[PDB]
Amino acid sequence: SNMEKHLFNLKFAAKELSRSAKKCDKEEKAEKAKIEKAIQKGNMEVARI
Amino acid sequence: FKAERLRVNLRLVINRLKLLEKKKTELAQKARKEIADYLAAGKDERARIRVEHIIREDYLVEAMEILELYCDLLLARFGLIQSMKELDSGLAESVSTLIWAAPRLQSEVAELKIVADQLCAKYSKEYGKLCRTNQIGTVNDRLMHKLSVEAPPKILVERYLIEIAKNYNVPYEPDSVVMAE
Amino acid sequence: FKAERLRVNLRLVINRLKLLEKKKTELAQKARKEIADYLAAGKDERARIRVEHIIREDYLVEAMEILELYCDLLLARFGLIQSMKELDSGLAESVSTLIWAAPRLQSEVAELKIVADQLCAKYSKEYGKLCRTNQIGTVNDRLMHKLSVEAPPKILVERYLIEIAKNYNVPYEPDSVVMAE
Amino acid sequence: ATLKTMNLEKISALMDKFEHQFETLDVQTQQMEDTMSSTTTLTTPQNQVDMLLQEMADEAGLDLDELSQRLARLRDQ
Repeated sequence: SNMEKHLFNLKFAAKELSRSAKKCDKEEKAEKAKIEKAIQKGNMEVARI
Repeated sequence: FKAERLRVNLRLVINRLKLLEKKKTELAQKARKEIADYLAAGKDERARIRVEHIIREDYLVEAMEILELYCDLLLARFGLIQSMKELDSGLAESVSTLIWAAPRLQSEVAELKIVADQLCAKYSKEYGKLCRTNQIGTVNDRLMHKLSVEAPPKILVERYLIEIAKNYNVPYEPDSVVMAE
Repeated sequence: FKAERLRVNLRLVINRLKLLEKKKTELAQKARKEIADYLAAGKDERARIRVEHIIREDYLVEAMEILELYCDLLLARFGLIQSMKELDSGLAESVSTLIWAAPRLQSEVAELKIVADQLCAKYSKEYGKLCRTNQIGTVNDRLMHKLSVEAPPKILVERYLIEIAKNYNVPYEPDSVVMAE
Repeated sequence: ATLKTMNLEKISALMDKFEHQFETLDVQTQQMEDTMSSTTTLTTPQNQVDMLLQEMADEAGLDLDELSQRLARLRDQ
């Protein structure tokens, strides 16, 4: 009933937060690589951001 | 009045003060860099006013810490104050200080105003829109001074500048006229 | 009056003055080249008037810096001035100078006019459309001179020309009549 | 027709208005910069990013709390 669908929504939001954390992790990796490839060219502010 | 409302609002004030304290600390750490930079570019009085902002913010942080302490004390003795009609000697200072600071921090925190209202509508002896103004003459002096609005002493500002210049590895020539007095 | 409006407008004035200072500096650096070129092509009085523009712009920059200093001081002591009805000795100079400079820089910056209005509508002792004209006789003399409208001394202009010619690696024969006096 | 309609004076005024408008837009951007930097400050400390930059600089090979406690000491003084 209502409780069942609400539970489904809860678990959906849970795994959504999980996959969002994974997305943020891979984005962190990508940014760490971009800063590596940018600092080589002598950009200090770009690396900082 | 409603007591559970007061209890919940006290907890909320505690949490909000914690978060705001952490945030103010971070902002101060980030602004000290700007102060150093201004010091490292000729501008001296500018950085002086900036560090004035900083010390005012830090006084605010300390006042919020003390206020959180008093709020937690009140939340602890809630069971005691919920029964008695007249406050005791232990809660007098806390209540007075909190009611006096409510309109001061009403912008940063809103629940504090609701707390003050609940305490005003709860007590009647020297409590009210006008009775509180006269019965709040026993608030904490330390917090009253920290939360006051007055230009700090120039010697303290000069010492802050000296230290901030020392830590950030930059020079600074403090005015002897201030260092002497 | 509205105080938060004054506070926000002060912050905006600070930021706008910062940006305008940086921009004026860049423009001066870019125009000194043109001055040198004019010096390197016979034209001497032309470059003289150009450097006159430059020194006027630099005076404007310095005045804006001082004005930013006073605005930051006011933003710091806002808590103090928001309560008291009569200004103190520390804010008197700042308020006077700012109200006097508002109509001067009303074109470059607009928020400054709003600040001046808020301060005028806030005070009543020697404040108003006419009372301010007489009560603004305690403004900063340095800023008053920097922001004034008068032909700078020809010796200063000649020295600026000499230096700009030296840096850009170009010759310049300053008039002995001016170098003597 | 065009020059009579769009004269030089009108051009100058319009361009000055353009310039001032976009200066105001810069001010707006700076205001938003300050606010967004203040808000997302717990999720983006300074010490952490500094340490990361120093480490990654040492890697790529190129050079670039007690403070508050002492300030507290001064406050107590």
